[PDB]
Amino acid sequence: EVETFAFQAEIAQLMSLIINTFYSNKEIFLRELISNSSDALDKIRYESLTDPSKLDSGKELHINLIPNKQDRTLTIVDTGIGMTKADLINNLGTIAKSGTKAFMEALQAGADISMIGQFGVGFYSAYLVAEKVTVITKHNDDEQYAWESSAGGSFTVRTDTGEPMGRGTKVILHLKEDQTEYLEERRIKEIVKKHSQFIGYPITLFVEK
Ligand SMILES: CC(C)c1cc(-c2n[nH]c(=O)n2-c2ccc3c(ccn3C)c2)c(O)cc1O
Repeated sequence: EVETFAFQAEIAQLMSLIINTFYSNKEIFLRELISNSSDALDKIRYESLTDPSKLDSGKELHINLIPNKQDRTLTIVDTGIGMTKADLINNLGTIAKSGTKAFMEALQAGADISMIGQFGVGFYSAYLVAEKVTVITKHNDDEQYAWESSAGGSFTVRTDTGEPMGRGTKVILHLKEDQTEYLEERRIKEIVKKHSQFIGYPITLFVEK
């Protein structure tokens, strides 16, 4: 059972601009996703302070990076708070808590898209490098769900029949054919060192066999 949704107009416009831009500094997508993971880890850590049982679904707070040359995918996995079905639809489908309109105004005025995270929409920088993004998520209070979009104005959500996660979020970037450099461990390592060295949660790069 698959449900289809439309992006809010402003989000569709943002995705269109990102998807199509010749913006060369594409490596920033990774720090944005890592930053989101860190934020979600902050969220579960915070809740756990007053309700320890929230970590029954897993005590480890970490971020894993998983390149897959065979599938041409780069996966970012965290054990953060995850998202309920409602959270998932709202966070990805709407302006939600972000400064999306101010960002679009700033872009029109010639701002650098590296500022995207400052406007609370860093996730969409994934489309600099990905033709399709899948987001699998598990929150303590809901089932495991899979969100996906290849842009073009719509996304889908379905209950995930994949491998169960205890709790957290997995972002699967289905890379553009010209963007396979982000499957190279040496490339990933350097991007993490440049832009994510002061994230306090452990970030582990899984080197391909
Ligand atoms: C949005 C992307 C897909 C994403 C989300 C979560 C997630 N799991 N539980 C959460 O609350 N978040 C989260 C974190 C940050 C966010 C939002 C919304 C706006 N910002 C800035 C949501 C994640 O762990 C990794 C990710 O890449």
